Amino acid sequence: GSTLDGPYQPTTFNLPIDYWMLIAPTQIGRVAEGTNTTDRWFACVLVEPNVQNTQREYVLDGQTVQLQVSNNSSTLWKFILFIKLEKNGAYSQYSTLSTSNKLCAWMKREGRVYWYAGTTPNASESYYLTINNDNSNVSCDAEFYLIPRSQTELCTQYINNGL
Ligand SMILES: CC(=O)N[C@H]1[C@@H](O[C@H]2[C@@H](O)[C@@H](CO)O[C@H](O)[C@@H]2O[C@@H]2O[C@@H](C)[C@@H](O)[C@@H](O)[C@@H]2O)O[C@H](CO)[C@H](O)[C@@H]1O
Repeated sequence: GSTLDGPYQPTTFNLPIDYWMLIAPTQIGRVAEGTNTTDRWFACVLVEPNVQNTQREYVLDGQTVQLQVSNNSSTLWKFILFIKLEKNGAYSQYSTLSTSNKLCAWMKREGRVYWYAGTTPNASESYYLTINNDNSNVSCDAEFYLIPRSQTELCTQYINNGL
């Protein structure tokens, strides 16, 4: 089988730059979040297949918020990437990953957070947000793995085909 660095237990830590954090939730709902503490608070949530347009509650940056979500796929899971731009602001939707594999991944590099988006088996690191803070903490509700940038091809393989 594939050999990855992990699984690590859910935690909050200063994710080092140039590593994919491949997150592997077992449950729907909040999966992970992070912030530069100044102008980006980002979060991903997992939605099961066959979910009509609805409002669900998530606890993001410690606060209970209602967010509009949907997943019209009969078979694919969906990660949704939400971001708020100021401490007291509301989250907007920026990207999604529709997947048969239930894995998502992000990396801190070049002052950005890169994120795998699209639909498996053709998801790719096509989305990013700007954080300009290499010491931005991430918190995770799921087990996760770390993959060096030199193995981006493997991260892409895992996102799209599973471990
Ligand atoms: C939420 C956030 O932090 N956005 C950054 C980010 O914005 C980029 C980025 O999301 C890429 C990902 O593929 O898509 C765009 O390029 C986006 O830029 C924004 O949209 C485009 C079309 C332009 O109008 C651009 O001016 C705009 O910023 O990176 C940029 C810098 O490259 C900003 O830092 C955003 O705030």
